[PDB]
Amino acid sequence: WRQQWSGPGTTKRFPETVLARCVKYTEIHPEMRHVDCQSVWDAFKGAFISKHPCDITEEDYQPLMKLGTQTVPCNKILLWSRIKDLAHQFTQVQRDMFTLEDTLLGYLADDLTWCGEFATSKINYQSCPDWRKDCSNNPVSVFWKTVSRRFAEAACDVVHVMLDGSRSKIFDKDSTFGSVEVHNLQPEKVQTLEAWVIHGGREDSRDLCQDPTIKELESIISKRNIQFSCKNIYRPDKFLQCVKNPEDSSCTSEI
Ligand SMILES: *[C@H]1O[C@H](COP(=O)(O)OP(=O)(O)OC[C@H]2O[C@@H](n3cnc4c(N)ncnc43)[C@H](O)[C@@H]2O)[C@@H](O)[C@@H]1Cl
Ligand SMILES: [K+]
Repeated sequence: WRQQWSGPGTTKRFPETVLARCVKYTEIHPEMRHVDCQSVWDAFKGAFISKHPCDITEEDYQPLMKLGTQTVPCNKILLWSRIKDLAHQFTQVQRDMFTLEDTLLGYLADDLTWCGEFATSKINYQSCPDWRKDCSNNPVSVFWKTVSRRFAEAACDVVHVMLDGSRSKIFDKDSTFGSVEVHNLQPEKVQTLEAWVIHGGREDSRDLCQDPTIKELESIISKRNIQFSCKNIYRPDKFLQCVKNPEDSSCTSEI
């Protein structure tokens, strides 16, 4: 009966895009220069080619995880939930801190779609499974759960997280951040999780650190024996300007 999936198909020129991103990343990051980008592509394709794209497992991605092993300075991590573009803008100006997309494997996959099919060795450019409409264990969703659990496990000292203060659930306990990332923060390594709650422009300077879902996050973090801190980012434009030039007279010292 199944004639196609509900989601968009594999990114056009996905193979070229993965290989090119690997070459660019290993140029910019001489600490990953040991990587063989063709081997990385072959491991990536091997995770999902010739497999039914609702049957993918974390073990499928183990060859890729091995080749893309990277040590990230554990006290320099910025996590995010539903506000990736501002998190990226932040690490473009605070260049010693890392989101997952600043790691080799996150950089390879960012904003892409991919899948295969059981019958053949071909990449499916026509359609790929949507996580909700078709199946959760799809090539893209399984990749991100695999790599983000390792990223969260590795974080230490003070960990920061950006949250979207415009959403109905500023912290959604069932989001990928709330499931995979929060519950892989290890208390033996992590002292504090500090949330940066980004105002949208319709929160009227309310203190969103008192929001019910932030109180939920505080309780979950407290139960993992980690300290919780929360800061409102009232003006995300001015915040980035001040990260770039900390002496600009528009700067606050709220963060
Ligand atoms: C750990 O959690 C972060 C994302 O958490 P979230 O709360 O924003 O997730 P969600 O909205 O519940 O699910 C989003 C879904 O998107 C996939 N995904 C993650 N990162 C990317 C990038 N960079 N590009 C495209 N798709 C992405 C993933 O399957 C999520 O489940 C996040 O930093 C890691 Cl996953
Ligand atoms: K701790």
